[PDB]
Amino acid sequence: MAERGYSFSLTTFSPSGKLVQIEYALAAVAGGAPSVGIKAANGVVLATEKKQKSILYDERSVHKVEPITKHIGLVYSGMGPDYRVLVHRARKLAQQYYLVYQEPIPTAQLVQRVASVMQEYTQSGGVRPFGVSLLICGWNEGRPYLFQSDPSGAYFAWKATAMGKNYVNGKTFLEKRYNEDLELEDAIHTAILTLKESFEGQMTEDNIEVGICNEAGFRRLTPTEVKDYLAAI
Amino acid sequence: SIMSYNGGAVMAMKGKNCVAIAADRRFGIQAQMVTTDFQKIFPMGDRLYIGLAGLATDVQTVAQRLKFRLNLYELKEGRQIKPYTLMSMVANLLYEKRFGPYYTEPVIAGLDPKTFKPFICSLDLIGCPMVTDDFVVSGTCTEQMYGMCESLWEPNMDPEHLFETISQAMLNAVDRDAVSGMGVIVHIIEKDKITTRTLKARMD
Amino acid sequence: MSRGSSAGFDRHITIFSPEGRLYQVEYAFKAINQGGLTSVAVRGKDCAVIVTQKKVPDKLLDSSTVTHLFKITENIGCVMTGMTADSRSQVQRARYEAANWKYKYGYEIPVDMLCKRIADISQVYTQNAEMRPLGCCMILIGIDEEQGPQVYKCDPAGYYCGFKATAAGVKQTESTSFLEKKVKKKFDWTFEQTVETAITCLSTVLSIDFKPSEIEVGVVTVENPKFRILTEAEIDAHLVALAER
Amino acid sequence: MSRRYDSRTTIFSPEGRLYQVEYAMEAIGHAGTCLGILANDGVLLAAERRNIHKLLDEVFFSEKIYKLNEDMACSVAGITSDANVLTNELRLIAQRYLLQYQEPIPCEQLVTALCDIKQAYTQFGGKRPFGVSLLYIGWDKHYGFQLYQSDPSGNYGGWKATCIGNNSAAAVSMLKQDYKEGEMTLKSALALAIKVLNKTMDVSKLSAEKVEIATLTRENGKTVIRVLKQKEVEQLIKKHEEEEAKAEREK
Amino acid sequence: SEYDRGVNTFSPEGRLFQVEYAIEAIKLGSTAIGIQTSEGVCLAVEKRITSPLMEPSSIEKIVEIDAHIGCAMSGLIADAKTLIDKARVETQNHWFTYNETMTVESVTQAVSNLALQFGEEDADPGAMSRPFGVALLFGGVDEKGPQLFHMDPSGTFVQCDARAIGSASEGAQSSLQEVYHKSMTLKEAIKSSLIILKQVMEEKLNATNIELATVQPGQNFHMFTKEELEEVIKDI
Amino acid sequence: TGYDLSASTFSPDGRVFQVEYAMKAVENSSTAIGIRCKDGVVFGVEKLVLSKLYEEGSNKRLFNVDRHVGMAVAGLLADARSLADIAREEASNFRSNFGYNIPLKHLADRVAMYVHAYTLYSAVRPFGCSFMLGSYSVNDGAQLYMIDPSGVSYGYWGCAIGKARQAAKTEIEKLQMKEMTCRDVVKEVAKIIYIVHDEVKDKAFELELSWVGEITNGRHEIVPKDVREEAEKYAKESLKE
Amino acid sequence: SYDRAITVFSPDGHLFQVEYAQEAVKKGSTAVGVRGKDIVVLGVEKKSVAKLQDERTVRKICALDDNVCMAFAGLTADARIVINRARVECQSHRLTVEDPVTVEYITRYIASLKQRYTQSNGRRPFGISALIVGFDFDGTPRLYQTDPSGTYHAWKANAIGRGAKSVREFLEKNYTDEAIETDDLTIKLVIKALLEVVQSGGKNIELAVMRRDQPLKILNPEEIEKYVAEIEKEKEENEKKKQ
Amino acid sequence: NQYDNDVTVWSPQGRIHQIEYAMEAVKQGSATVGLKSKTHAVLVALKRAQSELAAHQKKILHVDNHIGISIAGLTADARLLCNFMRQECLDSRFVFDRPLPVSRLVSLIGSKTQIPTQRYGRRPYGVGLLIAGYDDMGPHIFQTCPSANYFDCRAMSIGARSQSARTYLERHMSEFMECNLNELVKHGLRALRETLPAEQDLTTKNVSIGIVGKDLEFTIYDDDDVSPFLEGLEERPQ
Repeated sequence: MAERGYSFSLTTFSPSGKLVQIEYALAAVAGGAPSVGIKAANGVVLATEKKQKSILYDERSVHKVEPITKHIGLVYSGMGPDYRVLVHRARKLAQQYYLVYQEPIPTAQLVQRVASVMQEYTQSGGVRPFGVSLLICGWNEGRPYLFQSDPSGAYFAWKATAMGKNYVNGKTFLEKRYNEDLELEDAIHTAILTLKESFEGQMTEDNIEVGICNEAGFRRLTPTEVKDYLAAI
Repeated sequence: SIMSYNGGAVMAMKGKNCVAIAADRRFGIQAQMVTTDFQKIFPMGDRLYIGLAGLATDVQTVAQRLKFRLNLYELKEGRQIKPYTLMSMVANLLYEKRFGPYYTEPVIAGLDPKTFKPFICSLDLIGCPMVTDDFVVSGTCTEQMYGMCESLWEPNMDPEHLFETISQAMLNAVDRDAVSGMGVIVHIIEKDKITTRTLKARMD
Repeated sequence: MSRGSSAGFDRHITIFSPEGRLYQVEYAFKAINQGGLTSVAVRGKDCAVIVTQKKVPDKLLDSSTVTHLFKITENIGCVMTGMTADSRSQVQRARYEAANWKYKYGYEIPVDMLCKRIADISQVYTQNAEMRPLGCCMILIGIDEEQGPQVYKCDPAGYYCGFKATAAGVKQTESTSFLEKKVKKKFDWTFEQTVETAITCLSTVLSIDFKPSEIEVGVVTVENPKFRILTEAEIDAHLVALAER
Repeated sequence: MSRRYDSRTTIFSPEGRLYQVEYAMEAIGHAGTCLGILANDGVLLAAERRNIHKLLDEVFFSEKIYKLNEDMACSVAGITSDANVLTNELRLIAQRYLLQYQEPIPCEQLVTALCDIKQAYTQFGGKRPFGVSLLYIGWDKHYGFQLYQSDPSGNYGGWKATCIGNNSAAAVSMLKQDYKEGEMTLKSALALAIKVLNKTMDVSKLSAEKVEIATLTRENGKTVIRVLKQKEVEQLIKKHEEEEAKAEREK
Repeated sequence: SEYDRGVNTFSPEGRLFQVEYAIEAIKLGSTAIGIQTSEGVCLAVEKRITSPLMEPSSIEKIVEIDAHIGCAMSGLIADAKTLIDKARVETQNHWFTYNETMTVESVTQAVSNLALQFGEEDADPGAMSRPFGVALLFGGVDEKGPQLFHMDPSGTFVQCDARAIGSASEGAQSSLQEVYHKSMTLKEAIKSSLIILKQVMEEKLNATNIELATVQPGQNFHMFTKEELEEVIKDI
Repeated sequence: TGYDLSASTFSPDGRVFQVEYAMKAVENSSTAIGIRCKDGVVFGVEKLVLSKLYEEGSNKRLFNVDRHVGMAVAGLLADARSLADIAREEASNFRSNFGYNIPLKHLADRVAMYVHAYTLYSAVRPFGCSFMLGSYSVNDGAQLYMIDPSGVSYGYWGCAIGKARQAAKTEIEKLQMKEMTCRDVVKEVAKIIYIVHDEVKDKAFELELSWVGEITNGRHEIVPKDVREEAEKYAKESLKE
Repeated sequence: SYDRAITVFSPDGHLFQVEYAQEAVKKGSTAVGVRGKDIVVLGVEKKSVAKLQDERTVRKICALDDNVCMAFAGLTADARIVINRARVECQSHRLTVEDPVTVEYITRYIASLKQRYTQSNGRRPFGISALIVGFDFDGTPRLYQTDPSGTYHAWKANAIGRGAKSVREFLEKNYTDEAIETDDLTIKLVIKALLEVVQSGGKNIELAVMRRDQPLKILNPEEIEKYVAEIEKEKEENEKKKQ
Repeated sequence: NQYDNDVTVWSPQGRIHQIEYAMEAVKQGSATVGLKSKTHAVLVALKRAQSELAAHQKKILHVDNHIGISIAGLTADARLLCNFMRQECLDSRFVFDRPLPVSRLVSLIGSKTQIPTQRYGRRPYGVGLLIAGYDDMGPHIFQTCPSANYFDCRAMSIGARSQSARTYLERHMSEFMECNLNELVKHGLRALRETLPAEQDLTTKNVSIGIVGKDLEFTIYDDDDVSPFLEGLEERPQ
């Protein structure tokens, strides 16, 4: 046994100037389950599909939409255990910020710290980059925020976006459906419709997970609320 | 004993929509005066000031390290720090030295950015914050300052009444302390302007 | 990129292939089947049962030491599938994590928390290149006071999940389809029905009638939350009851 | 083990070259165009906005321009998250100098410290280099207004007018032809920047939402760094279009 | 090509590849000759000046280790710098601790202990990554009389009556074998060293092409000045 | 295709070939056997004499790792010696920390986990040895464990490791060792060792014998010279028919 | 913690990384040092003039101390690292010893640093060569050259970088006591040597001069142009009068 | 091939090639013989001269008053190991005020030299040792190898052409135990001579003898002290 990891980078520059490992992590993301984020005028909705491979799976056991703080929520597309690592790190970073400043971390600050961690894994010794893309929602200063953080460590602010399978078509659908001044209920309907575009089979209140962020904070929708929204559609 | 090595006195006071912060100006070593224009009140924003009493070396060190951290904060976040956040940052800085403490007791006076609600607070040398609604004092003549402020302070003072109140409190308190004085500087922070004044004071 | 594309050292270390796959993790999943055994776990309304295949080819082997059933705490049991030494290292890690959780937080670790901890530890192997992932799969059973019986499975990829029923090993696909059929026609599962369902799943996918020395059974119940391994007498009673029907 | 999987990022090639640095420079050449122009009364950065999409939320301050301290700012080209790492390091270096001397750091010293970090990654540690080229604009009491450019190799140089990123060579030819040393004002420098960005961004027409312009000037002994508003860039582009139309009418 | 094997890999013949390659590197060095007589040790090195503009006095292929010990080097001189610094430190350490002069053999042993202290793993940061590319001739006078030792990058050190190192060490060694007898005088040793250097040197041998030094019982390490060099060379 | 070079790499079939190559190193060593009777454990090793220049007892493959625990090894002897040092350290630390003799099952688990720790990394090499641990006590009885290069530890009634382990296991199966005592097991062990030796392939060998049980007051020790000579005579007689 | 051996011996006895660092040196702009009686002159070619570049920021000649300066060829950033280390060493030497460094002392320090980088784990050699000139306390002019391998020598005149072979041939054919009798003649020798390889006839030349007891002096373009005109005038005079 | 560069790589045949190459390193060295009687342990080393004008390389080293060694293979590795053994002997004398038993020292050597055979980027020691010792158990001859295996021997020879010496020792091993010191040394000298070329003979220049005994602290005889042992040697039988 020897606990020393490799000290050389596994992500290096190709002769054409590209870091191919990050592009392959992006391919892993593009093979993931569809995720949608929509920033309404008074909140953000994050909707993902969780279609289990069997009825033997307990749907309630694992969650893909996760709280980071009382005001920040997370969802991902890509590889789930990498996502768990990043969720744990984001919660710890938010807590450290709260310990220093005694106010909840602004969404942009937490996005920056998480993206910094992802960049570290694009450059440090003996590791591969994370194989996930994160959608991060938050409410700060009476304002909703929606960010996407990629495996390279680059983050973007979005009004509405999609990740995972069929995300190009999802983006086209969003940009031909999204408008400003939208309310949170209509954004929830639009997010569920965007999931429905790429969904295969019947969508039920257990096939999808929905989280919302507004002034009251971030919370996961119970399957009963999701069933009500699906009935409305 | 250590906190009294250089002397010094700082006071902050709350007005209706304004704050006041005042400090003595003497720098001295034990009984000997060295200078009479030592800076104890540092701006940490457009409408936010911190006054430091205690060891002069720790006054300067803490002001500079706080400026370090505040500049980094305001570059990472494209906003000005709020007074409560500044108080928390100061408390964290002081508590990092829990067993090797800086010998300063900060006082913070400011207006909320985008809200302009007056905020005052004081911290002990290891960073225990105390927010009040009337006044905070720090330094070597806190008993005299407490007498003056408890007698003279009134709620909802306009900036001119606030200036007179904090001026009289500081002047009569430092007139009764051996190692403070040699002039008083007062800052009045309103939402639209900052007024800095030096008071006519005894020089003995 | 292309289906089954490879570039560089993606077949030797845990780095992404052009399609974004980790081939070493898939190879570890095959290492699980290298062991040649199969285990099934079933959740009842008041119990959870793990039944694993027990094979002792030679009489020189002390049978009492040939077990894939372990107790992690008094109330948490596990069945391991795959490489035996990897399995035992994971069992030791799980026992340590449970003891430390009790020491630090003052109450017994929930089953889902232990599964998540083990899964995090193995995700680390999926992301660091200098070590191989363990070639084993862990199934945990326990009783949570709030939610009843718990069956959780964690795999070499670092993925973990709760199950109504689950299987691991060589014939786990056939076992999963059988359990899907049994759970679709949902009826109230007593302790006896849960044990019989697990045993009949193993016997039907392995295509053999069982004997008390050929299988190993561990249970947790709401009445008795402590993890206990059935002796050959109890297993033979269950087997007789299953054979007559 | 290590030896067979090691990429050997920090070794010389048989021709005396550092391959990883050259490939990082290729990455730089891919990225969005950044331009820097120094005038007599200030200095400016003009960067092509590569995050253009109708669903993108409006940027907080600027996509590619980062304030570094009270007197300096920078623009980046290349890998974005590497640029985030580097800009945080720059802010830390400037504040460390301020803490030590109680004066703002001179621009060249800040550039030199960051370039030393870059060189260290080029020489030892087995890590890949940072894929970022930077433009720096600043003012100090020693040399006034200054423009600097730094590479992934850790080389840096001062310039009157320079460009990095996409089509930077054609932009440099434009600058060589059109820049007039010792006579540039911020108005003429802004006009030159608009014309250069018009040529460099040949595929996409100049619109105020495709470019970001920041100017650094001095007012009352303070340094003012301002990103121009969308309407100001619109007016500059309109003025450039009028200039082009009248120059065509003359010809 | 060169990173396939680690620096501490044995060949199928039982040799460390890197040590063999360093031995090969020494064949590219200039020729040095040491001769041990009963009256002292003489060392002579070809400077091998490449350009007229170079100052030959800046080439130091013979150095004083201690007042009683000198060292001639061949191969890669920059590598020899650290070994020589270690030798000087060890002699001064021995003087500090025991108030006496270190013997030539113990100094050579101390320097040879460094030859194989290279590796990639299980090392402190900055530790030697490869063997030294130098061969050393230590010439000294201790209580056992005048002694000459040869050290090579394998870490083997041997006592020698006369030895040549460098590019022409084979022909020079054959010449040494015929020329050298036990009762040789130091003047004859110096003359024979210069004769063999003249034979093997590609350039003509004058007072600036060579370094020559002697250690004698009762006289410290003495580097021959160019006037003394011309005194010796005038009749060759 | 380059999948067999590190213990930190899985082959596409799910195999770690470096551990299998270490096992092959074990399969080439000479045979050691252990037999667990009702009142003890007996170890017998066929120690090949490679040179007549060697002394008797050179390169012994039986170790005392604790007062009550003996060790029989096969494979790379230097690896086996380092593992015996590891086992001694584990036993001594257990006594220091918990205040009594380490149970054999616990010692086997600890050493097996130490062995398994060398099958995960490219920075180390799997051990090229397998071994048996034997112990006896009144409270725990007789116990015989076997550990292989992968780190798998199992309890046995009889065990063979080395070149001829299948033939040795066949010979062991013919024994009613559950009711036998150490006295007659020693003869049976010597007979099995003499049977599985190949005089043509290997010229000469010494017969190393040790035991632990109620006969030795729960102390692992070399079998005394009288019993060893009697067992050797009986084995030689059994060879002749 | 990266502990790879980067510089290793090849089967023919070569250190390929050192040879590649030397090839990196050979691609640098030409640098020439000439040591005179009362003056030391350094001159560096500028491979191209960008016409938009601030000259002060890209100078290849820098002062290590009051009495010591150096030019370099090869990689600019490696040169910056080496120069900063030498400057720290010069200050520390002024502290621990109450005198300034000799040129040979700081040359020895630079050479040993380069050698350390040829024989330590996890790092490649420096890709620069240095010309170090100065005056000792005795007032003796000194000129030294260091290379990536860690070897250093003293020279009357030397050239490093690209085209250094032709410049060294010219200096061997031209360096003489009469050719360095005055400071102007020494400077003209440096400029003539540079003109053997540079294009555009003296606009691509940076020249620095160190005199005894005086700080480093950099010639502005006016002085360089005046010297170039003097050199061309002398060429014309020799051609016409002799032919 | 792909299996013969690293000491951590098992070959598909169950061998480690780097260890065997270090064994070859030992086999390249000059021969040395060690043997013991009831009361004495003798090492006789054939020294080799690089050139005609060089001294013959030292082969016999002092470890402690009761322990000496002779080396084959890489000399610098042998110096490392000799320093380690000397430090162990001094530690034993410091802590227990008793000479370290020889077999315990050999076990320490085996433990120390096994470690680099399992760790990546390490190499085996390329030295074989003959260890002559005397302690409470009498005289001892031990042989240590690059594989970290060690052997307790009646007699042994290692180095180049050592098989002839081993054959001679096989022949006279029965005689060795009752030999007196001179006869034992002469047996060792004949065994060493069996490894020589036809032209070469044993001389006071190329023979080194180390002796340890019951009342005799370990002593080395090099040039002129060897002559009494060389006197009386019959000419080579041929």
